[PDB]
Amino acid sequence: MRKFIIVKNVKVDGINAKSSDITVGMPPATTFCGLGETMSIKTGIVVKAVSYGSVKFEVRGSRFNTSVTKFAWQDRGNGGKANNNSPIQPKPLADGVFTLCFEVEWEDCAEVLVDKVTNFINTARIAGGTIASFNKPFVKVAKDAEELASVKNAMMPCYVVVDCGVEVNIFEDAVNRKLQPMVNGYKKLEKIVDNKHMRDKFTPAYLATPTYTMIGYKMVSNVDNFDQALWQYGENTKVKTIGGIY
Amino acid sequence: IKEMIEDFISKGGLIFTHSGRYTNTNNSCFIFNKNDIGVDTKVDMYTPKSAGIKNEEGENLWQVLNKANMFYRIYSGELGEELQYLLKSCCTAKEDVTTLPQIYFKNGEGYDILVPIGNAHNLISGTEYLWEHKYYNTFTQKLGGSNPQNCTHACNKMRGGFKQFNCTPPQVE
Amino acid sequence: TKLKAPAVLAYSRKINPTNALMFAVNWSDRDNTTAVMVGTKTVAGTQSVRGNPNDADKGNIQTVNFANLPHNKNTLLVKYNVKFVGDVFKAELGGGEYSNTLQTALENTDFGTLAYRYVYNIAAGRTLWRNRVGAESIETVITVNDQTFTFSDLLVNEFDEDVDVAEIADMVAGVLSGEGFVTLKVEHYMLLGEGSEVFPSQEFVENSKLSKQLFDLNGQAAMHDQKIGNAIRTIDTWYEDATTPIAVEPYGSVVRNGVAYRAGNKTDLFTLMDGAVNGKSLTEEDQMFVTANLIRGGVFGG
Amino acid sequence: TKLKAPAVLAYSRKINPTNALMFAVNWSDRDNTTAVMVGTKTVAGTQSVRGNPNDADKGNIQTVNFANLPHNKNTLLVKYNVKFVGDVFKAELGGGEYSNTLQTALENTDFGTLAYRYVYNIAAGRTLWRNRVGAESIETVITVNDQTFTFSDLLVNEFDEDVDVAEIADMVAGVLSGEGFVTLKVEHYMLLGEGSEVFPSQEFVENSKLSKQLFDLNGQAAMHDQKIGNAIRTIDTWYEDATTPIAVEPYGSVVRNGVAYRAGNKTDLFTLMDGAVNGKSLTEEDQMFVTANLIRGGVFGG
DNA sequence: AGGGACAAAGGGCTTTCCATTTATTTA
DNA sequence: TAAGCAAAGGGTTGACGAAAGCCCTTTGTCCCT
Repeated sequence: MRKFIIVKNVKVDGINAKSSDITVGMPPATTFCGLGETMSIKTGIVVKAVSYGSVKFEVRGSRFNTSVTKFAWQDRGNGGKANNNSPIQPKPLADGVFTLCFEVEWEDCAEVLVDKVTNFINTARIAGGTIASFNKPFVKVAKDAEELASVKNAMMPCYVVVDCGVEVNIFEDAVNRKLQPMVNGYKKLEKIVDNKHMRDKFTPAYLATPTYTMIGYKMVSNVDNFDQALWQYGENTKVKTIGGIY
Repeated sequence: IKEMIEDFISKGGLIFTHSGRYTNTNNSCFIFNKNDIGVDTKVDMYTPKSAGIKNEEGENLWQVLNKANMFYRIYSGELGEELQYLLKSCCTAKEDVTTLPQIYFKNGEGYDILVPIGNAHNLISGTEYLWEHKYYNTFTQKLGGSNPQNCTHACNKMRGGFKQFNCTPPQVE
Repeated sequence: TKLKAPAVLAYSRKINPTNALMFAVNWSDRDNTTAVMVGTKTVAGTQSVRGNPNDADKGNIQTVNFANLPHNKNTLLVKYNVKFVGDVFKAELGGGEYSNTLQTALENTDFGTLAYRYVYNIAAGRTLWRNRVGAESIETVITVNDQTFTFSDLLVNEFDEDVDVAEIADMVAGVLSGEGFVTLKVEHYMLLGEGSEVFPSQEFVENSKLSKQLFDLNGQAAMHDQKIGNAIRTIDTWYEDATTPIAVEPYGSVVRNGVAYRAGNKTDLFTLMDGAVNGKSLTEEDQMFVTANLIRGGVFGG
Repeated sequence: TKLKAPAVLAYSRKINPTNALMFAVNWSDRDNTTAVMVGTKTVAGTQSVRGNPNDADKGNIQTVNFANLPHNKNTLLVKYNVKFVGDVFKAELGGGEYSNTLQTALENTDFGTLAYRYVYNIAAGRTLWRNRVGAESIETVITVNDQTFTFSDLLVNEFDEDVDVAEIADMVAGVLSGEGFVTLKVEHYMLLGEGSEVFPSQEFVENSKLSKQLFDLNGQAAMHDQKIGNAIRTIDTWYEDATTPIAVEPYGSVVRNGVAYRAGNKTDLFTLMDGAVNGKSLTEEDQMFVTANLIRGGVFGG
């Protein structure tokens, strides 16, 4: 018996927009699907799928150039090189109002799930962002598509994200169809021989390259299937959709 | 071509289709993946402080190797082993994980640490495909700052910067 | 011992601010609120450039983003939130070892002074830097975990002890000393004058149309969150020849001024970590600075 | 040797005038303030350029924004607030040894006559730029911190000495020489004649239908704040062949005349600073020029 | 038993190499 | 319903450089008298 928990109108601030060197703005679906593993490890509630919209979104900067804060001098080897401003490499940030849906199985009363996601919101960060204000979470129960439409009518207004798929490759598809790409998976390239520079020192580490896909921004009152809008872990080191390609 | 390739191997001598130099200039990590290279794919180029010798028209090594699969006719091997072996002596693997993002993924019953590094073809095909064929929703960036020629020779060559897509959805009125 | 530092070290930020929002209210009825709409005006001035005296008899009209209070209201309302997160001793990159022998070497420091300076810097109005300048009467309202405090006048430059701020200092020092979270919703009110000029954060941009662009939320005036976090970060009065508080930087350099105090005189961060790791007893006025760096966050090279 | 300005040396505004508003009043009664509004009329004049003598029989037409006193009232009222801020010398951006060596070489200026010329420019009503002409009598009232003064006649080109400007000059000179701010809420009354024409500040229009659009806040005629702050500082009388009190700028540049009055003859502000930081003796009437440009603003580049 | 050499390891400062489109342009 | 909808003058400048090379100093490592 599946359960849905909803984070509505969460104000994210300081979220770095650089999903890749070629996609900037929204963080990839790896971020919001790893949020589920973050509450699966930090809290313990098993999250199987995730979906997200956007009440508002804006990347910090002007119309053709969005850009980056003056960097600090937080490196060793720059002793006399501190009076100058910074070495500045691009890292644009954003701010947005989001809606989040998590697929969880609880097998317990709903008065614990709300507090157990509330105290996790206050300690986690949304891709480097800072939560300012967020509505109180509530638990939704749906057993069919008719009761899943009750979940559909309550996110009004938002702009949800559905998969769209690539025709041949990235920028060609971005041109002729005028759609939006974003990263949906990672391809292993080479294994680092030494683990003394890792943050875990036990798990083997491989270099990765971002694999992209096309999506669609849709009105939440006009989507046929929510499972077309949910996202989850895939294979290998990829994400996908329950409902497949729209 | 032979004299400046010889200058390149006498220099630092690194070619690559994947790097983390674009995320931070302090990267020094370089891998030439093999199976993803197709006929129209493009490759960037690094030597120390972006040095080189022109080909008597102000033309360095990059547009040379980049211009319409020029590299392919040496990589597939119709130009002889004499050029191809000296080309293959330059594509080495260089590993470095400092000042790079280091994230996790849920694999089969466990988690996996992996470093996201950037792609070579995507930036150059972005500068040459969102621009020429009229896509009118993009952000123009320049990396690095006032001295962008520190990263690569791709960084050195065009100073208008690369192009990303806009990820701004329309908002509720 | 005689062990070497990690070549890279990562620290999470434990002061997470939210971006400021700007509203216009009157000084009596604060309920009638409206957002300060950022407009674009175009100003015709002189060249006024250093050197270049030949072309100094020519104009230069450029578009500047401006943000003014409307002339029906004389009060600038600010609104944002601050989160303080406990367990500041967990290194992101860095599992421990070097981190652990610094963590247990920094258990007997003064968390309360840092907490009081943080909440005093946000209480006094350092988070504003130009809208405080010229206000007839400032006031601050802080709502934290269902209790509300109100401050009227504080000296920003000098840290003066008072009983109203010490409770917030202890209530965030308890989270800072151990583990947890504490979130405070902060509002500022300024009597500036009828239709005065406000100063939001300006963006880093080489914009071809706008010369000076003020930050916006769909047109509403707003500051940067890290602009706020810089002022809460601004505590450092422990460098040599100290006269004014500066931001926590590992080399003690602020880049607006273009000088460096703590760098290059056996005072900066990367010497003090090597001192504290290798068993040297630190100066009793240095250890709260080291702590500060951490809470501000930061990567650290080799 | 030499000390140079920092690559970045920015000097923030020490005057903050609000954008003035234009109202319609009578002369004997000043309480029924009714907004003079920006209306859009259309002219059908002549094609008359210095060139193109062939096009001299074909009439041009554009829509212009006009603002008049309505035909029941005979006085124009101009309402603004001006905040004279202190902390004059502290460099906002920049600020090391070219902000402090300037402090030790510029503490003995004449702030009193500086403030006298600034409050005289408000009091004599040079802040209107066109509404002085066609006016019988002007009455400028200034309110500072609950006290009100009224000015009838002051010939603006020669800064005369009186007693009702001088104490406000003492307040403003005390507030620039130290810390703080002083707010002048100023109202200008001009009996322009019955139903006459007022002149608000025109905006830049970048390829618009309106060939002449005045500044507008909420449908109503207004003048630019930087135009007011231009006309506070028309005090410069220490240039070559000293004549009119022109606006004070680093090259002494009026862009209407197209000639800079302080450029290219070793008299500009920039020049008049590198000697000061290097330690040369600055005279009594040009360090006041330097201080007037400190309280103007600008960038002081490399 | 301890200063002096033998040499690695950090560290400040010193060049450097650039040349393409400068985008246009908003739903 | 018809005929005709202007001209000049300018549009800022300042910080935003990693890696090889070149010396300078310091402290692991080893030495006898």
